[PDB]
Amino acid sequence: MVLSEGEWQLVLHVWAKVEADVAGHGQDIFIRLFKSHPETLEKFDRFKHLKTEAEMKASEDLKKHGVTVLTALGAILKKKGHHEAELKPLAQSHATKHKIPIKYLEFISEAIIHVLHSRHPGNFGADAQGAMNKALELFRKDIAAKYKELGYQG
Ligand code: HEM
Repeated sequence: MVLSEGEWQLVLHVWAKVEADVAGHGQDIFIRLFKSHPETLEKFDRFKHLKTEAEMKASEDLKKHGVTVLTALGAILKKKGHHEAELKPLAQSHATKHKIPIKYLEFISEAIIHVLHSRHPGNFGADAQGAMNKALELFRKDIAAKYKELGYQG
């Protein structure tokens, strides 16, 4: 799949808002993920003891993790589809060290979309949401392809 320039512009316009508070958006997204799909929490040795939303909000390590994750994702989005080199180390650690199934990348995609919809309604109407969905689908398809090359394709 291929996004048009106009679709990329919608994606990077709302992402520019996210980047005004990377740490805050990172927290909301991981809390949404962990609350909606608790099984995902089990993949994180560092966080799986966290029992409540309050504990998650107070965790300094989870906040730092969320910043690392959104920073990596933002670098990929700003490539506008030319992201082969960025995806390679990411695919390798998630396939063979962390062991993250493609299904869980769909779950975090839904969490990102929910949080942008809640925080940026004026910059995230239906066309912008359609464009971000397409960007994230592109990301997932290209990581699934690398997963297969690396021997996991989980
Ligand atoms: C937008 C999707 C994602 C991005 C951009 C992303 C990015 C990252 C980055 C950059 C790191 C640190 C370096 C590394 O180990 O490669 C990381 C670590 C990790 N990722 Fe993700 N990731 C994503 C989705 C997920 C999902 C959905 C899960 C699990 C449900 C996951 C589980 C992990 C784990 C277990 C670590 C190690 C954390 C630690 O103990 O320090 N990732 N991820």
